[PDB]
Amino acid sequence: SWQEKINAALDARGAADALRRRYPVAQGAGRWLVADDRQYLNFSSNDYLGLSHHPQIIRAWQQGAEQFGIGSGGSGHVSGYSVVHQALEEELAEWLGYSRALLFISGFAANQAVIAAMMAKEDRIAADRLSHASLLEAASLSPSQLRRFAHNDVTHLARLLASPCPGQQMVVTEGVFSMDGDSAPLAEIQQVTQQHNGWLMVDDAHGTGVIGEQGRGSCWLQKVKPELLVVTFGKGFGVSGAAVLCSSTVADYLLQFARHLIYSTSMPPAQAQALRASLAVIRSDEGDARREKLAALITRFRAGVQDLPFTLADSCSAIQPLIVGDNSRALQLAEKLRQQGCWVTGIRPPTVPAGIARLRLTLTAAHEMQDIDRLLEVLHGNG
Ligand SMILES: Cc1ncc(COP(=O)(O)O)c(CN[C@@H](C)C(=O)CCCCCC(=O)O)c1O
Ligand SMILES: [Mg+2]
Repeated sequence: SWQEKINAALDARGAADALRRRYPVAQGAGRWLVADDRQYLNFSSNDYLGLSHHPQIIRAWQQGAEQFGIGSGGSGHVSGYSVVHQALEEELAEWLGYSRALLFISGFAANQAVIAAMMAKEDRIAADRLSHASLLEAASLSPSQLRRFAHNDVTHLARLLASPCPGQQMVVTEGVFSMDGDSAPLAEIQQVTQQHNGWLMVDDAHGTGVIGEQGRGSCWLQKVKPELLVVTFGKGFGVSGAAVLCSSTVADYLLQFARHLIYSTSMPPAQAQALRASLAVIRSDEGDARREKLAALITRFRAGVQDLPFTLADSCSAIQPLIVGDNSRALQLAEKLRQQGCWVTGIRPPTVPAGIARLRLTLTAAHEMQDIDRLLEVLHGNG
């Protein structure tokens, strides 16, 4: 019965210490975390360039409310398509070298709407095995067939694309992977994708704004233009939302068939003004300064881990993992760090694969070398 169904499931999660509870925070983004009116250095957020508290971004969010009120009033297919929404999309499309952009309320929504609109039961989705849960979930629910290729294995991907297919195939991967921080062999991936008349879909949540010239992300940097690029704004951009970069025809296609775009309220125009300002910083000289400082900090942290008995879970991005060599995967070293002012976190399956529960540390440009020195200090010891 319903409650038995509920209760059992909850019981199974308990049994693996797979149980998640939220902790309420006063501040969760950027240099500092504030919890229980207790300040910690924050190594758990996704605010990679420290824009969540940029004065200009804050101001565009406030002024926009002054100008546009809050709610958009409806769907972009009725009276909810603001000129500010339009401008943001044009600016995004201009920035990344695409003909069109389409705003979504979230990255999760964008990925699922694309995969749902475009894939049919005859089709195939070849996705990296560590692709984000919104992609895999959706490809899973899709009536299309889903095949995963081993992480970054272009050989394997080739084998899956080569397999006789009744319909079309979509390759999907990430620019900067969620949990490991590594990148995908994009030029190599796109060439086998192309060889099989595939289309490539790249999710650059974790690279967008943070690498490449003008922070244009993983695809620009690597000289690849996937037919679909998803960019999401709740990380480096410091806000919320997402967009789908694509051609004019695919764009038109997505406007007809992507329910999340048709049957969902558009974002408040003021949120969109905030995103445009964020884009401005990211493409600005301040944008470069922030990217370079983040790189400086990564270097610093990474060199520091050399004198340490841990996993330098080879990452050049703001994401620096640490697999679990023991931890009521839930916590420690995690707590030790926490008690010492370094707010860190334990990431466990199903989010992570296997005996792979971990410390997913993230650096940001809001941090300072003395913050990193401390996290180094505390991983090393001191008290
Ligand atoms: C690669 C990637 N793509 C898309 C999205 C979704 O975009 P959105 O945030 O705008 O909807 C994210 C989210 N990454 C973050 C938000 C997570 O997936 C958090 C996972 C936390 C796991 C917690 C646990 O395992 O206990 C992302 O990591
Ligand atoms: Mg994620």
